[PDB]
Amino acid sequence: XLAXLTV
Amino acid sequence: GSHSMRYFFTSVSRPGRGEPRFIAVGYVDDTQFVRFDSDAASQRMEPRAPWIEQEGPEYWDGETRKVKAHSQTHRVDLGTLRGYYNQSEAGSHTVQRMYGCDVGSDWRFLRGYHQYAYDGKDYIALKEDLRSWTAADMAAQTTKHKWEAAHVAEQLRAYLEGTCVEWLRRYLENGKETLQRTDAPKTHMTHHAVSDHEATLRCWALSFYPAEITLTWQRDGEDQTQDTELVETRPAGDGTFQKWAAVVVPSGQEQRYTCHVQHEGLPKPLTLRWE
Amino acid sequence: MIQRTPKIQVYSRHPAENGKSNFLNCYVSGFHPSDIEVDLLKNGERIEKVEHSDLSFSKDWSFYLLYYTEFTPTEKDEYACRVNHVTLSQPKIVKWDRDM
Repeated sequence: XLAXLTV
Repeated sequence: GSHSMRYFFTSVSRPGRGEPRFIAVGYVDDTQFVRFDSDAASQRMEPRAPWIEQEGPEYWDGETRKVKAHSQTHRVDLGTLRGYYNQSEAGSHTVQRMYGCDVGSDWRFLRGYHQYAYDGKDYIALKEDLRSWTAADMAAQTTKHKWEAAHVAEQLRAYLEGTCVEWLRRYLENGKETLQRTDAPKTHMTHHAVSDHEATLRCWALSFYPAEITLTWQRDGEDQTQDTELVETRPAGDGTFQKWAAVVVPSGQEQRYTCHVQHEGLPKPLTLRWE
Repeated sequence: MIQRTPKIQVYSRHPAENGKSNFLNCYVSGFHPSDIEVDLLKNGERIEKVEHSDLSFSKDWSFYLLYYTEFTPTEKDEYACRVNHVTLSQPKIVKWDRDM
């Protein structure tokens, strides 16, 4: 319902 | 009419007082439906709307799994951001993330969005094409290079155009009573003397849904925007919203002043008068 | 660091009527950072059984919270919301005004 990331 | 699903994530570092505080909430339009708080005992994604309660244990297990994965991601982000900005271990800092999708009247995909902030300011955002990035400063450029090399936009686009819209339509169906409703504002104006020469005129809108509304004052048909005190639209707590707008006028001039209310629940915009 | 001042509103859910149960709300919005202290007061004293919404934020990134409790308005009882935040040089009290 939420999304598979880090900056 | 039209609809949106949005997830909001806030992570706050707490240096030398353990790990960062993480809070996630999900909304359909202006109705909250889930929450997660990293300080709470349950360690579970939790229901916050009656129509999400029917979701079975696979939803609750998987949404908790995913939200914890988002929380870990932000824990890493906080350390990386402090490195990018040459910040000390000392101070508390805030990362915020928002993503989600909009659909039209016919429930087809309108647009997607995926945005980050650091310490209250735009950091990096997915553009409207879902293929490119707006980086707000030089540090967010470093993130852009990394996210481009890793094809992050392609993974987001597939979610926002697919899964996001799929779950939104499902919610709009299961919670139709709550979500596909419009409560028109109940409107009135109040008048109170502030002295023997001036009066406050306050235009009220109550019990409305969705939260989007416009309230304006006119004097002889002219907008009074710089003289209007307009409060932030606020929750009643029952699923509806409230807002007011006020002007202070000379006693005797009340009849020049009209309040104007626009809301999707109104069959026509209202004009309220003192005569 | 960006800091934004909380805009504080104190109000009842329904039009207040002495003797009729209602809900007392203190909505704080437009603030940054998220650390904030919000108490509802009854004749100057902190009300104990106060709930709040989950931390959320607006398009401009500023945070918002609703604090609330069930109450029954009377003639003599004075209600208020007390907020402290990094932007306020001391706690700010906003009194409940039912005649707005």
